[PDB]
Amino acid sequence: TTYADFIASGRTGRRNAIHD
Amino acid sequence: QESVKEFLAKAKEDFLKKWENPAQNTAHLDQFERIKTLGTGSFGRVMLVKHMETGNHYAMKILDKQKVVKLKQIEHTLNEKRILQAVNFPFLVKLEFSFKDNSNLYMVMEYVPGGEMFSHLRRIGRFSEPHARFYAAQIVLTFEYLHSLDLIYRDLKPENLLIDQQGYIQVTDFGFAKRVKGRTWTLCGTPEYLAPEIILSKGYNKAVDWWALGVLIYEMAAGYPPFFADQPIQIYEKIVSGKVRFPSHFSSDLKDLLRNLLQVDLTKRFGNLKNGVNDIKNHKWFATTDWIAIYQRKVEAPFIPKFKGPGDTSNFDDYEEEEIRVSINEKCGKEFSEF
Ligand SMILES: CC1(C)CCN(c2ccc(O)c(C(=O)c3ccc(C(=O)N[C@@H]4CCCNC[C@H]4NC(=O)c4ccncc4)cc3)c2)CC1
Repeated sequence: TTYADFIASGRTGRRNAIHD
Repeated sequence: QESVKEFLAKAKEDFLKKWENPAQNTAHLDQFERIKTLGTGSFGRVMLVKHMETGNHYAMKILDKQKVVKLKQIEHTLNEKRILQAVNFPFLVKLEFSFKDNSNLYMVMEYVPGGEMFSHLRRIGRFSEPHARFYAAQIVLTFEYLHSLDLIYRDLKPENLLIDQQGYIQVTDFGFAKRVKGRTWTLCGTPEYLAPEIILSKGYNKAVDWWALGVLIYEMAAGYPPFFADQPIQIYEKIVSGKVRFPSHFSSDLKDLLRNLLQVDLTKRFGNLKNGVNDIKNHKWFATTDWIAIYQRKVEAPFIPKFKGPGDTSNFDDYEEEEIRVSINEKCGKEFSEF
């Protein structure tokens, strides 16, 4: 399921901003 | 509708006066008891503090000047405080004081005790459409306000939306918002929330905030964002592909809104057309939304956080504490003169 895919992604925690 | 125009003109007058003559040095570290870390960032942390003269609690951001200079972020951090001290809107966190010492920059703002939306969303899994809509409406009005001042936020996500005592949102962390009339070019934002024109190294405008609203609404209603993968590079591929799938439980109205917010062609994206924000406000998914009542905070909130009196931090998670160190030598004085 898409939910299962989300958990598998490792990106369920707080996400940081990015830059160059 | 002329009433909106009048309100925005006065709001711009108020903002510009503060923007052009920013307040400086309105408190000192020794006036606050530091209690608990509520969150962290690249150069420091936000702590619950108590103003000792009054007993009032606030949230204080502390930034290490030398760390800011190391990562080459003088301009963004100066701008963050300049914006915070200038804006005034029901869903933007309110700055109370700011100051600096030999080591650090400090911003003392309203303490928003309900915790981060991130917390509540991950705990419940997903929000009902009415619950998501309640929060989305607040962000629509906030972007109408910010965009009228030529401010692109660039970092919408549940992590930055705090829930207050009444269950309404307060937006935080203006750490790379930019005041520009037209376009800008920097790669900035959080991977899952980046519009395709950012990723593709094109010029972009305030329409990136409307793309990000599409991402937020999707995440609130589904419990996971429209584009995710193990690594940012793979997320970016999904975003630029223009392909979004919706859960079976999404309403037809919600799907139609999202297709127009998550529109890859920025010249066709809702919020960026001739009628601007009104294409969103008048969309069928918002038909039950009383926009004036949301602004006035007169709509009953779907979720009212537990609060046990002043200084209660039970809705926040736990972070490793560090005592604030203040050097006997001034660090980076010239660089931060304006703060
Ligand atoms: C990607 C970059 C190149 C450019 C942007 N950078 C940047 C810019 C400005 C900054 O102030 C910083 C920071 O160091 C910084 C330092 C501390 C925090 C911070 O702790 N923020 C918390 C936690 C993060 C998620 N947002 C919620 C926020 N909490 C609150 O603001 C809050 C306010 C009132 N009541 C309760 C909480 C956020 C950012 C970092 C970092 C690097």
